[PDB]
Amino acid sequence: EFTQSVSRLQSIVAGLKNAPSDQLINIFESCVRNPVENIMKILKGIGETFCQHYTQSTDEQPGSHIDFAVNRLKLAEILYYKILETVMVQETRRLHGMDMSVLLEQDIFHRSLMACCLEIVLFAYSSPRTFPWIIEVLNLQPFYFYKVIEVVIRSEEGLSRDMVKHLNSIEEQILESLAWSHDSALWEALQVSANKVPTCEEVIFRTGSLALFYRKVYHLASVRLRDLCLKLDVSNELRRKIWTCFEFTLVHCPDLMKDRHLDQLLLCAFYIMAKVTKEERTFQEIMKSYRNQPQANSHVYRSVLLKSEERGDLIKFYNTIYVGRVKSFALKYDPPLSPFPH
Amino acid sequence: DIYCYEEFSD
Repeated sequence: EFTQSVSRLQSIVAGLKNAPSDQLINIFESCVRNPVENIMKILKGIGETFCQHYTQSTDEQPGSHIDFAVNRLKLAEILYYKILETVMVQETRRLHGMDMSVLLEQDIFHRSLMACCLEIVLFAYSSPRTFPWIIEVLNLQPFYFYKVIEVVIRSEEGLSRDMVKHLNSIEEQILESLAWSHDSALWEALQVSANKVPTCEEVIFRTGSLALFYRKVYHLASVRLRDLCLKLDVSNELRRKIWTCFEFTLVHCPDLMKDRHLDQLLLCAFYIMAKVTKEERTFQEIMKSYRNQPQANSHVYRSVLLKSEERGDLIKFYNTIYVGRVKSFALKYDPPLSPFPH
Repeated sequence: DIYCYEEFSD
């Protein structure tokens, strides 16, 4: 009588409270800095904002009743304390008897976890409020939030294959756009790296947040290129060159990505690199082939950012901005290559 | 000239 989604949730949070269990509480008291009130505060704050925004009718998302909000918050909290408790019990610092004051006082983890959870309720009630409404409403930087998604699938296995598929698809929304927003912290972190973009040998074959974002970004791109290379039936010897043009743009043109899509730069590298060898496929042969992937809409290649404002079309981008920023490297191939992961 | 003289339509 419930849906297979809302049904799993209520089995997930059976006879759990929306409060820490006596085993999460004891890991908290095992800390010099017991983190219970700062965690209890965040949860109050995220909630009061959740409810202030849920219940306000913007002319873009109509506003619903308070009665359901507190229902969608109580649940996201029960899951928080359950996934907090899993996460902390499995932490190899807990397992080697070490003092977890420093893990338990990273608020961006606490805030994105509660966020990730809130998305789970709303996805699983089929909510109007499509991602990324939740991170917007809560002022969360998608660059810092995406890192909780790989923690929550492995710290809650009672999650349907349609919950996970959801969590990986919003993780992919953050690696393809969203985190390359002008206001993202990816730019602050590339700055304190003297603007040094990590390459596919230093991340697939250095550590941190920049390396792990470009590790997941090089992974998503490589996957999307394999499945275009197959559908458009070109060499494994040229694909290994379209990847080195798609690395040149990320690495020696990383502004190109600002307020844009991963796919705009990947598709543009295909056409340019099929043409400077004698193995031509065309932007339509490519539009249609690409048109088939789960992340592929028309806006990506029919509404491309050109000026920062003039927007337009993927071909106008190749002619106005791309040809001029890449032709130098691309025409060296008529010159070392980069390694395709997997 | 590595330019696309194509004209996206539909």
